[PDB]
Amino acid sequence: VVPTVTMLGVMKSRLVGATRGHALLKKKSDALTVQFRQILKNIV
Amino acid sequence: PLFSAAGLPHNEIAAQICRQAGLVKRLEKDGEEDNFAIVFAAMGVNMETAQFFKRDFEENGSMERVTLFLNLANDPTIERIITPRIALTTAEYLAYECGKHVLVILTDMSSYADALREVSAAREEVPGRRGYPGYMYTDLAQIYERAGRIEGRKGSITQIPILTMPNDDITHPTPDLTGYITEGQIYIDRQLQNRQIYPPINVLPSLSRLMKSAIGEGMTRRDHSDVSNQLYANYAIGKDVQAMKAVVGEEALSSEDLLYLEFLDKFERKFVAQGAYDSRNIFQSLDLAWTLLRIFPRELLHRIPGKTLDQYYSR
Amino acid sequence: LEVAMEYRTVTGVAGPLVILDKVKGPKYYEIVNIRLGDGTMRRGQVLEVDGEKAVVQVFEGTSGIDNKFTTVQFTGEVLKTPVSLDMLGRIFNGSGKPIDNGPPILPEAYLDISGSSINPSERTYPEEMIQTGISTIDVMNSIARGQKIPLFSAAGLPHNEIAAQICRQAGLVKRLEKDNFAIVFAAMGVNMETAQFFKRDFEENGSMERVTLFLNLANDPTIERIITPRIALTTAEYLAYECGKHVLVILTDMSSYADALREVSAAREEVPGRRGYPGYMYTDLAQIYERAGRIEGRKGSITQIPILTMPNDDITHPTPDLTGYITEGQIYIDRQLQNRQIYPPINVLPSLSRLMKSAIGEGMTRRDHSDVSNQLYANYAIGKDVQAMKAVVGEEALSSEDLLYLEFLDKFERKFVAQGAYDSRNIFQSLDLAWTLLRIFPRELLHRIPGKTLDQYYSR
Amino acid sequence: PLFSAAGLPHNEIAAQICRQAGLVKRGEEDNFAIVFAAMGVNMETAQFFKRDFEENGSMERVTLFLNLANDPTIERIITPRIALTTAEYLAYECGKHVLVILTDMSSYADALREVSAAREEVPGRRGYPGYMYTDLAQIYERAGRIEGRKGSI
Amino acid sequence: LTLDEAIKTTNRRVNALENVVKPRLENTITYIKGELDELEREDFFRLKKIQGYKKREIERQLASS
Amino acid sequence: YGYVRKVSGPVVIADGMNGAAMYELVRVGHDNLIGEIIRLEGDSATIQVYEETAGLMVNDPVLRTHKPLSVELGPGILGNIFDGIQRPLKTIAIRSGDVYIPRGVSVPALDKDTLWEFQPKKIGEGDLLTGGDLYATVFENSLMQHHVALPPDAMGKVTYVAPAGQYSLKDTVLELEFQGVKKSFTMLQAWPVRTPRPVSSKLAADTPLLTGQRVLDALFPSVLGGTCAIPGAFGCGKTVISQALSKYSNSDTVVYVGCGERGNEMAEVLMDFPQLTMTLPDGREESVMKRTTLVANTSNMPVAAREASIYTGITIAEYFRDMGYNVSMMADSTSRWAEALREISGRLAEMPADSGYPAYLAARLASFYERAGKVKCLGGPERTGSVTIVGAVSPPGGDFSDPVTSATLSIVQVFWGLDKKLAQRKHFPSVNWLISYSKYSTALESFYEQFDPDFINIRTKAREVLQREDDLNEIVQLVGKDALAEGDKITLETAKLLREDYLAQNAFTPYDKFCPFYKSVWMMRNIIHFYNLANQAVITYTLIKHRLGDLFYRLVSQKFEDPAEGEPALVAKFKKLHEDLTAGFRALE
Amino acid sequence: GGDFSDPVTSATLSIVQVFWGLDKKLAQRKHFPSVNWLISYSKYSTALESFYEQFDPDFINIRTKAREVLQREDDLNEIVQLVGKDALAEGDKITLETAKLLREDYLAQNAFTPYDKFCPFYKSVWMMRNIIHFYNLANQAVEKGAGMDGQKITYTLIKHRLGDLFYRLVSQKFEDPAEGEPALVAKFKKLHEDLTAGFRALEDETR
Repeated sequence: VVPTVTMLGVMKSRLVGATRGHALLKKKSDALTVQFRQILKNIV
Repeated sequence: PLFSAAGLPHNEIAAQICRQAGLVKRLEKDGEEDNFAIVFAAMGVNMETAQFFKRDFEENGSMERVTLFLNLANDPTIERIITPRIALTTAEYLAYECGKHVLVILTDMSSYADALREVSAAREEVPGRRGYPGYMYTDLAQIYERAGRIEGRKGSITQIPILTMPNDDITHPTPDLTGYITEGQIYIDRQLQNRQIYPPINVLPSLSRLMKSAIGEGMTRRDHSDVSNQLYANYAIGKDVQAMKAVVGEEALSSEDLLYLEFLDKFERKFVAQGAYDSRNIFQSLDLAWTLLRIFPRELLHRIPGKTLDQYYSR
Repeated sequence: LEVAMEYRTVTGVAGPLVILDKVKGPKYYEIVNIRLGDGTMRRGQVLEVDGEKAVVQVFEGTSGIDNKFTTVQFTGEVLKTPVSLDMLGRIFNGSGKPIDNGPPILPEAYLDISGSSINPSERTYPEEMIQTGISTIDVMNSIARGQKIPLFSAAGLPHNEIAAQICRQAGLVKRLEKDNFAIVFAAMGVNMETAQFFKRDFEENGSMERVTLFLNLANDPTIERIITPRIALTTAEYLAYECGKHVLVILTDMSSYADALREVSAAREEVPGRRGYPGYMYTDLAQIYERAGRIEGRKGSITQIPILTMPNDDITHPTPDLTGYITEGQIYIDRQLQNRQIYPPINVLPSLSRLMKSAIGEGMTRRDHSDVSNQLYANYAIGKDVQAMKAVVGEEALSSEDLLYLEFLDKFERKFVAQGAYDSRNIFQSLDLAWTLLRIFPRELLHRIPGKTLDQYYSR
Repeated sequence: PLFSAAGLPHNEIAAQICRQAGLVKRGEEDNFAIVFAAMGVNMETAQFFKRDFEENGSMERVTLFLNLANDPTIERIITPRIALTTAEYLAYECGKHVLVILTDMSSYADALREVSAAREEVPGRRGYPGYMYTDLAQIYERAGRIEGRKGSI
Repeated sequence: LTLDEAIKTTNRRVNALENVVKPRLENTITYIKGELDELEREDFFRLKKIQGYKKREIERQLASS
Repeated sequence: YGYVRKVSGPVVIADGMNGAAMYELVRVGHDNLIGEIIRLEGDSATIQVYEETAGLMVNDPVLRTHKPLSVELGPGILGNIFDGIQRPLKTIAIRSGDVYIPRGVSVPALDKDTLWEFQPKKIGEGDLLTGGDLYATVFENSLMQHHVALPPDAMGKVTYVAPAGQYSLKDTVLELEFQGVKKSFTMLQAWPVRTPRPVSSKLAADTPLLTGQRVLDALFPSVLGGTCAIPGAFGCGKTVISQALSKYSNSDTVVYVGCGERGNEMAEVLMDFPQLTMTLPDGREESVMKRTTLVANTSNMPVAAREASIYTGITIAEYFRDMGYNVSMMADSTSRWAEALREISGRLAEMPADSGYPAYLAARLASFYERAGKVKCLGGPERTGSVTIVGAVSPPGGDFSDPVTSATLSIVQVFWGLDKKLAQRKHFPSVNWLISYSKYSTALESFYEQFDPDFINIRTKAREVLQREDDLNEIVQLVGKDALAEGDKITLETAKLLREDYLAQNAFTPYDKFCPFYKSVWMMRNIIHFYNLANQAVITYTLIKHRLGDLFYRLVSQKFEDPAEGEPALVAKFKKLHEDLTAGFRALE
Repeated sequence: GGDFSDPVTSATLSIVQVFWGLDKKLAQRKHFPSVNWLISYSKYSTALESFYEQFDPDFINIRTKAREVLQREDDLNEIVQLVGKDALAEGDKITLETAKLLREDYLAQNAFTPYDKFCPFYKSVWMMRNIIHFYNLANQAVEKGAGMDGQKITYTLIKHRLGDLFYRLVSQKFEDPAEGEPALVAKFKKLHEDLTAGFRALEDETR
């Protein structure tokens, strides 16, 4: 991409948003894994 | 000004415009004065491009009309800072003092910014952005503001100065100043060329300040503004939808998302693409645009007013 | 006993500078008065001198100056600001000339600005808290007499409203522990409209016997904007260490001060420094800040809360990133909180004080200060995390504790942070509000609270 | 060259190569003589190099051009020049093949940058001098075999 | 199935997207500061050199008179 | 003689100085402003003056000094407080009475009128002496005896020796003649900060820096005369490690050097040192100031003094090492020093390099750091000292990519790596075992094996356990502790016990304030040997956990042992618990 | 096309009191007034307190509620960009519906037609009050939870069985100013009364 101060700001914002989304998705995956473990224990 | 990057067919589309430009009023328009008497000024052009333009003008039967001022790359650099001025003076004399509509194609304005840079550096002056002279804006204004109809005379001057971004950007000082001064911006995108569409004109970055004046019920279909403003919105929103689906998967898309993606596909393929020798009548173009629009239901057509919808949503 | 010669040898004018020809024995930072041909008067400062030459930077611009009718009458001085104990309770211009429709200051001393530095052997660790009335400051980001805590803001954010609230409500916490508190208020390069705001606030405050509003507008000459914070710091230093009085200083928009220094440096043909700002800007800001601190031999102190504008709403800008090292804290104003219509938009969780532990204690303030601060911090974080989770988990699967944290977050945002513009709050009732919010959780749930404190206060 | 970031054992690898250096043998007089340039090395590394070279017993055929970080920054630029000139004399003008070694070429780059910044020359990428390519050529572009002589660098 | 999809998305974001963006940010920082800032000082330094040369030439010409 | 001609801010041009030398300090103006010469163009000079130049007058006198930036060494150097440019802050404050530092103070670095007890060696009045010879020693105070070394670059046959008695620095304690000309030497030695101190031979470091903290002593040891690096920005770990070095480190002296940090932070630290007190191994109680020297230059101080503070401190440390003492320097903030250097470079308009720092930043940092090391003394009698630098770093936001951080990591042998995450998790040592390293372990292995041949193997096993700790961490993260085998569970439990019992210290507690190397070695043995003895038995992990449950509590108790009982009693208690743990491990198998 | 780091932009924002920051993204989407409501600001909001109070003593609260709605929508746009509207609850869904209605009805204006050529203050404040009242009533209804479902079920109930009010709200922009204030005010008061009839009639049968 073309380098510019505005481009640097946009890239930094995109990185921050990606980090936040990754944290949210990790939390969701952990909750789903906990539920799956509970379901597996119930089935057993 | 047609904004382009190295390798894109800006010269080809310029030649197509030169061959196809004509009046539109009620589709009625000898017209020797109506003949655009094109004045072509090439600065820093590879000899192949000059030969191409020469042959195209000769073949199109306009050799008795067009005029060429050439400053090839091997030709001395300084003459590139005089050639466009000569061309504009000749256009002014041919239009204002002779009553001929005149069209001008300045080629590679970056090859003029380079001459400005060389002259400024050779004088040890204070540099500006990227080392360009601080007064590049004044020179570009002087070279662009010499076009426009004049009240006292029947002539006119309409120029299409094509431009080459250095690294395919816009923040570069020359395209930036040109955008500041000029009343328009046609964008040719590398993405479209990579997808092999002959006119790679990206319709979303595009802009014409005087668009609202040229169109109208007196010379165009009454729905022209609505049609344009809707296609633009759907294309922009559909592009956002495609960007979202690139990460959420094609399955996560909704029915409206699928409609937008189909609209994008048919817009980029059937609509934007056109023959290298085939024109399109403005009414035919509006018919094609309406065919593209009618993919969506009447509810989704928020920009188009119901009055124009009733006369056009069915056809 | 020496009458300074009035040279009339102007031999060059360019921009704000005028170059004298044959001045005999100048001084580097001398101050000079100019009588133009029309008779009008301008005051200018002397920049770099050379052989019989002296480049003068002229206030109020240089229009109308001619090389055959303009006299440049020297003084032989270095801008000794007039200082006195009666300087309090009056509004002053950028250069010190009173604009409160009052008389000029009758001075008890002529202190040279840019005073000499404190001996680091003679400094002493800051102690005791300084009540500001804003709950977000005095609870989670406590302030101690002697700190140098920036208030990072951005264009559009209501920095000046917080400045006015601090100027009015500031007081000493030690009221219940058992009036020597003065607020030198400096404003550099304010807008034309906020000048009326400052004049109104300092003309109806109700405690005028405390504040001294050094005011420097935007359209005032730049060199006035450089000198204004230095004048304010000199007056504060006098009232603190030469009069034994606790002093608070609020410097408004020191980014404008940095821009002013940039403007002055360029006029001297100096090469610009990193990112445009001069390299000596670090030294200049250190010189402005380090004048604070507590002196062992004196009972007074200086506490700075400089308000800095961070351009582009990021900290990577040279001025905030540079002032981060010198100071020991950061109280950010968050744009989203302003959008959320919380009047003090202080982002408490990002904000911190590097030495907030000194303010918290037993003798000063209250015993439970640190406990409630940590509990509020942790609970806010948890509430933010729970809200983020509820944005994606549908909120049906949230446990009871998740709902408790959600409601606590809502209450903290809408009842604690959102203090009114005039709702002065003592630290004791602020902590009472904190306990009101805290007591929602079970006594066993507040893990971060030590024993013998829950039993004391959780019973309400 | 050897590309190896800081802290990696590249110094140990260089020492092992120099001590174990030899022809394919598929002769001792023309055997590998090693010119060991050392641009900007630490004192501990210098003592390590000296002890390791003295231990392998190949001191009889190895030359050390040591230049510590304490030495002047400009004097580091001429160390590779001297090492390569001695290598040229040993190989082309005497016959024996030379295995030239220069450690911490980044130190030489830093020395070039410091010298160029001192004289305020036109800067290339990352503030390095605009002629760094030519200088690195004049250092590197000497290895090879000359037709009329049996040496090799 | 849902956990597999979520884990795939999370792993892709952690490995591909963030590690794609961060080099881009570093390259953008290097292009601006490493080149534009360096050029600006060099341009101004050459200008100051030109001014110094002009002053020296003027002084020498005056002295020669 | 010499008058100013052009005063453009800090830069000053003075005419009539044809004999001036580059980098020679000079006194400018009546106010005696101090500045260094930069360019000697023409018969004129060029001076950058450190303090503010406002108010200078054209044709004000300029007085040469015929010496570069130098420090006056000798008796009285210990204990006091000095600025960046070697200005005694305490005596300046006493003399001027007020608090502010006067603009143009002229107080000498050490009081030349105070009396110190002097006594020569057994040298004769007509003997031969050379540079670096120890001809006398002085009791500057109790338990910090100060040797008086004849200055280098001075030699000749003895002519006069001052008999023992009470004397001051102004007295001519020594006079000698090399040639027919004779020179008389006082007790004061001046030495430029930039020029290092002459050495006889750079020895190989062969003795660890016992800091009193187990994590630094055993996991990542540092050797006397070795560089060290600390990423200190928060958590007070830098203050903690500095206090540990001052109180318990083997060094006979400490020279703190603070440059360009927060003024109140330096106030806090300079008020903390006098409060710090250390007990003697002989049972005496002393004050750390009696062996501590402090060079603190806050942000308000001139930038040139901030840059020169580091060199002043390292020269002081070298002078201390000249009599064979082991001394440790502590650069408070190298990042602040680099920022000061950047500001100076911007003043000089030097061509910017990577991230804006001047191109010589790495070279100058390396030159400074290269002065550390165990060195044989100059001149007789034979003795050997050491200078070790524990200079910290303050990376921006913790990103170890700034040129200062990169150069420091490239030069420094041992990096200890304080982590804010551990501080958040309430870790007193705060040393991140995952990033710290000790490149000097290979050289220290000789002493490590001489003390205990099994100690190095124990350290290797502990490193392997730490490496497997993160492996077990993601193992528990992805599937949980259930999938861990009995041996894997034992390894994880032992790693957790090591982290929470020995790898962590308690500092504030009297029993764990100081950790002797003996106690550290016995704790490491009692941990690693028990770990193995439990490991080869793989027995059900749960069954082993129940049998060793009392032992796990006992291991925490073994750490809780005080050093008051003496090293053998604590060692025997650690051994007895280890023997009982071993007996349980083998008999129950 | 250039960020606020531009020296001219920074200098202006250091002095200018009101920033009508137009965003190019809105211009692409052909939103013609194009003011970005996240980055714009007006430091005059405090001095205008008297005029707002005398014109309509409840405009400040509805304006703050509209600002909060816009900010909340812009905040959870990122979350939707990751997960999607599947996890959106009743409050989030109604907030986004109101935000979309505000964006396309209130914040847009054609200015080439008598509908949006010139909007007087009374018409604008009436649109704002209508939209905010609808949002508040819908939130209260979905919070009631009557009929054992409430929530998003009640949201669908009001978007389907009560959508005529929604259409009239989104078409309220077309109230011709030429009809005069006494007519448009009556029309908007009637629409407000009809909206109050909803979310009460919808609560009559407990959803």
